[PDB]
Amino acid sequence: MVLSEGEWQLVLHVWAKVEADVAGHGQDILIRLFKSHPETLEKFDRFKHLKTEAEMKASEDLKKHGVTALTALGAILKKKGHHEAELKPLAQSHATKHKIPIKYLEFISEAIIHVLHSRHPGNFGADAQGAMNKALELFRKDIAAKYKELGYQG
Ligand code: HEM
Repeated sequence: MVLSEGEWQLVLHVWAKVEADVAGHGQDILIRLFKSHPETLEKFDRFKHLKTEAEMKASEDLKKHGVTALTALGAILKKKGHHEAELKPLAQSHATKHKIPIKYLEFISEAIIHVLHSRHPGNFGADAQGAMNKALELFRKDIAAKYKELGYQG
């Protein structure tokens, strides 16, 4: 798929807001993910033991990782589709070392879209949400093709 420049602008306009507080957005997103789809939490051996949302909130490690994850996503979105180099090391660790099914990357995409909608309603109307969704579908499609080249999905 190919996003137009107008779609990329909408995606990079709300991302610039996210970057004013990367650690807070990373927290919100991972928690949303773990509350919604608790099975995803089992993939994290470092966090697995967290029992409540108050425990998740207070985990410094969880917050640091959310910054790591968002920063990597942010560097991929700023490429505007030319992200093959960035995608390689990420598809290799998630498919071979962590073992994250595509289905889970759909669950976090939903969590990202939920959180941006809540925090940024003015910069995340229907057209901007459709453009972010398009950018994440692209990301998933490219990641899934890489998984297949690496021997993991399908
Ligand atoms: C927006 C998509 C995602 C991005 C950009 C992302 C990015 C990253 C980055 C940059 C790291 C550290 C370096 C490495 O291990 O590759 C990481 C580690 C990890 N990721 Fe992701 N990830 C994504 C989705 C997920 C999902 C959906 C799951 C699981 C349900 C997952 C599970 C993990 C685990 C288990 C680690 C290791 C955590 C620790 O260090 O122990 N990731 N991810």
